[PDB]
Amino acid sequence: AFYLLYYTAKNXSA
Amino acid sequence: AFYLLYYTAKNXSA
Repeated sequence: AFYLLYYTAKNXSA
Repeated sequence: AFYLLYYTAKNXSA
């Protein structure tokens, strides 16, 4: 699985 | 700071 976490303002396990 | 982090096998701020 692809795990993605991000923080841009805004905070995103397939 | 902003950031993105990811994990798949691969493992990636301002």
